[PDB]
Amino acid sequence: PTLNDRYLLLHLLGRGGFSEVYKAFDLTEQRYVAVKIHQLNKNWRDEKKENYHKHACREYRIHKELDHPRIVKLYDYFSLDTDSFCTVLEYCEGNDLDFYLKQHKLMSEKEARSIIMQIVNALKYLNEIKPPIIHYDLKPGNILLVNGTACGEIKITDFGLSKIMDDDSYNSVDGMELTSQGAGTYWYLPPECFVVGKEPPKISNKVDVWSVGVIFYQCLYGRKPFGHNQSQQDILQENTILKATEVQFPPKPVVTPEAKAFIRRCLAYRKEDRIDVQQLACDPYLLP
Ligand SMILES: Nc1ncnc2c1ncn2[C@@H]1O[C@H](COP(=O)(O)OP(=O)(O)OP(O)(O)=S)[C@@H](O)[C@H]1O
Repeated sequence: PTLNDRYLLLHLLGRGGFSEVYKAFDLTEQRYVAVKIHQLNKNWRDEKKENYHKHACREYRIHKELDHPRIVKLYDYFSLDTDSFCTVLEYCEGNDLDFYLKQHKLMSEKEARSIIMQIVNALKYLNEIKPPIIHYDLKPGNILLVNGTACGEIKITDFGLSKIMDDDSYNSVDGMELTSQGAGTYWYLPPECFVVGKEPPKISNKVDVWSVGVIFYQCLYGRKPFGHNQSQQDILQENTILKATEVQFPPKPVVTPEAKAFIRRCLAYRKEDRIDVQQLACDPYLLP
């Protein structure tokens, strides 16, 4: 059942919110790929059609140019009718870290560290690239365990909320104005992102550092460090992330105090006290 004159569709892999993902065989390259067929809507008409389209096309143009083994590769885009289009991706086996933590609750430190070093290498690449990127949505749902194991390989994905640190937007003194305040998953976002006032927050790649701290903590203890049993609307109501001034560690399971010291470096409340991605990428804890 072939698409774009190459793209022979084999079977379903999964469903997104408004998409279906098929395993396909790329007849020209002669490799297996994932075709994600985006299907909207017939009754959103006009306004919500085009800003869903440009959100998708924006993500596509960021993600297309990324070439690194710890980031899922994006091969192609093409439209079908007016109300649907496809993106074509590197075919990845296994499930994601969110699913893994549902089955197995937590993991070992050696395993949790194995994942974090890999994530950090992706972040180092995103901060070496042609205008640097903040991957604003780092979370277990966007970390694929491609070998089906925690000790094995991982890759990151989903640049829908990702901010571009170009010269118009960003400088190293101030950082960049937060574009779309309220977006993203609040457990993995830092305190500065929740301040509401006259002017929007100023952010940098230090929001990804906070995410890494939270994700690592979650892998070790099987619980999130802030707002564990709280919805998104609860987090905002209670300002639980603005109160996240000191991170506590349950006595079980045992983690090294070097691991705990690493988490405190990543989860520094005040962004000026927090290490940036460059400094995270040469953190002593992560040295082989
Ligand atoms: N590169 C890939 N390789 C294999 N399977 C994939 C790949 N990308 C997506 N899938 C499958 O598609 C399912 C959901 O697609 P995702 O795009 O990850 O979800 P989503 O972000 O909610 O989708 P939206 O809402 O349309 S952006 C996953 O559970 C996978 O099984």
